[PDB]
Amino acid sequence: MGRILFLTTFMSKGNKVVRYLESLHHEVVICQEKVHAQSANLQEIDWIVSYAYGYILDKEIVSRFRGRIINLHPSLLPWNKGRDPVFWSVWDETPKGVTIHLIDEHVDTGDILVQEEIAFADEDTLLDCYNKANQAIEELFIREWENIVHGRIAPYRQTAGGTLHFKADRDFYKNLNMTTVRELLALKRLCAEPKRGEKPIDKTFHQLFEQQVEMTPDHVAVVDRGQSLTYKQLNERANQLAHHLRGKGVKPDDQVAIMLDKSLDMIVSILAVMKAGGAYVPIDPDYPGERIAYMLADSSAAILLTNALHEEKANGACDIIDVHDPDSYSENTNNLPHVNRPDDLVYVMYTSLAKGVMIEHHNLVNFCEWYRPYFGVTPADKALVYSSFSFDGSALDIFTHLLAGAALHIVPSERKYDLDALNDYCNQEGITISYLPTGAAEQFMQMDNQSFRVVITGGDVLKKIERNGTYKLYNGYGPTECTIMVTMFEVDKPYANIPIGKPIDRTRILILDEALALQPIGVAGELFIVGEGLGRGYLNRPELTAEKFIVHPQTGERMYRTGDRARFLPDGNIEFLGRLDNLVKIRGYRIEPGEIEPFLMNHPLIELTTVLAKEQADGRKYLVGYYVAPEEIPHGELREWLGNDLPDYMIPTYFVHMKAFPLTANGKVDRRALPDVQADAVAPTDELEQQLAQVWSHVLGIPQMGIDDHFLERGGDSIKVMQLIHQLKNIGLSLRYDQLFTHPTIRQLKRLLTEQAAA
Repeated sequence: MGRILFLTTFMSKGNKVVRYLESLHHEVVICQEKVHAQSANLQEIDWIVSYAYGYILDKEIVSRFRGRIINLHPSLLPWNKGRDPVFWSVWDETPKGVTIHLIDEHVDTGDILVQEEIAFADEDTLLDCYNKANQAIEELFIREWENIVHGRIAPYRQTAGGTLHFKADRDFYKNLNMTTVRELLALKRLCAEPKRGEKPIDKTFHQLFEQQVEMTPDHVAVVDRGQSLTYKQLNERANQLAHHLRGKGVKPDDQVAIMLDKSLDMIVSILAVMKAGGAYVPIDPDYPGERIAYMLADSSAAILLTNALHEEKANGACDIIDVHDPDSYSENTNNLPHVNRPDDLVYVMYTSLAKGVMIEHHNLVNFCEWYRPYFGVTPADKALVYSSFSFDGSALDIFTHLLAGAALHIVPSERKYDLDALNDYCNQEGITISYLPTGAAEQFMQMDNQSFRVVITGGDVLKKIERNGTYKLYNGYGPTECTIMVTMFEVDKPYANIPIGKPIDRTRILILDEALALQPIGVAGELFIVGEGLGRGYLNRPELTAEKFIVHPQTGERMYRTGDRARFLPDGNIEFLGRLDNLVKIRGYRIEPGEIEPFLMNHPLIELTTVLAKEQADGRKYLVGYYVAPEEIPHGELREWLGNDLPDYMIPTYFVHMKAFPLTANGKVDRRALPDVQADAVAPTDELEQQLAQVWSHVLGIPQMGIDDHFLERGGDSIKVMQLIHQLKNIGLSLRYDQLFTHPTIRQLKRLLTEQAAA
């Protein structure tokens, strides 16, 4: 009848389309590369049919063949023009369908021959969508082809609007497409960009404070022992001092060092530094003289607010303002003229090699403003200033409760470590809410308390949730870099791994793979913080800042690299599991012991596990799983147990039973005191996985296939997982595409295949 050029780079040469056309006695030339006018394929060609063709036709060709170039595009064509139409159809939540259409000079903007709505299920995977759509448009082709050849169809222009995507746009999401529609959209709801309508934070802290002074001026602000300052009193005093400070040349972004013990003077000083226009640098006087000299040196601070007591610890490093000298205090009690922007520094705190972290006003403001309503903080509340001067926990303590008009209580040294006496003080003063570091918290749970409405903990891994009090318990999480905590969770029931929860106002958290691409929900990956909490970075360490605070390759958003491992739960709450990915690997494999410990722990008989890597004295390391238990558990059983969730190379080669773990006084178990193991010290075991080793080797092109070896750390991909299953189905037993992403190693796949057809 007539000669047909079939243009495709993705679809096979055995398509239903091609075969139907041949069934009609058409000679079908198949071309998967870009052609020019001179090309031999273009000789004697009546109709050109393009299906998932990766190239653009030269305008010459499109004009000479005008009216006769048909394209099959799996989407409501106005929608999802360009690359990956089905994927973007699911992600952007556009209308669904398939369109057969004329080709014009632009990308899928030609007039529509025949169009048909399609529907996807919540439980279908993205691959399912892809295939169903291809199927539907092929069937559509077959139905309407005759009415296309006889030109008896009216092509109508496309509806205005629609969307266009390019080749690179799907990069960020390259891992998602074995994911389900439901799961994908959930990942969208969690991780996608913030909704329109928002505006930058326009306030500085001392603004919100002074406002809160005017609203509640007579109410107590901060209490130390018996003595108190009302919000008006505190504000006035801090204003006097601040007038003196700004009078000494303190400007926006200027560092001002404060070295004092927990007191009213400390609050006075912090607020004074703020009001005078600077950022404050907290120095604990109980630090070694060395770290003190260093904090003073690294800091550009020219002024030091301090006691006559701790004066000399400075060694004359800077100008000293004594908080006990009346001359340090101006007569003026009025608010100073505002010189500040929310992007000015509010404080610099050091972490420990010790880095000075620069936090801005809008960071703090975001945190306070999320804190007050979330915990329902009213002036009825009373809070503890517990955490050290130089930790961000102090920032939470002071600032979150000042702006809600609450009452700060200073903790004295004696009460601080005696949690029994501090409990007593809390019950006598009726302290409603506070933040205790993990382990301090756990201890307070022992003390019978009826003073707290809410306690908040984080900074170390919470494990004990049992408590004598009637109060709600919260586990939060967040680096000093992103201004205190970027997540919070309400602990309702016990957990083996207590989740860290959901993000706060104006902060998103992204679970990423090593390549900085999104992970599907439930799949572990590094935790990246995006949003309002991200600070300015480390002081005088611009390269280190450049390493930690990154500009996303695909996205271009400023994000923080925590170095923490974490994953999303189905209910959205974030779960913490380890750090970097280091300490040591094993046998050529990147391994985290932390990743293994929980899978070990849910074994009904063991209550505590830690796993370590030890040296064979050959220079490299092997894996030892340490477990506390009633009695020794047989190695085979543990190997199988871990084997159900983990890849074999993660399964430790050793498993020590102990009746009890040795403990350091501070922290839980000591590693140095822990026993050590030793050994002088793989191909497919059975012939089933040895026969699928062949199909792996043939899909991806590897010489040798191991039992532990992954499918995806070799560069397996959507196409190759498919090629795997498609090829295996007709030379062997079929598999499901989910099974391969859940059980991606060789022997895991084997465990399936063996327990699959046999049951």
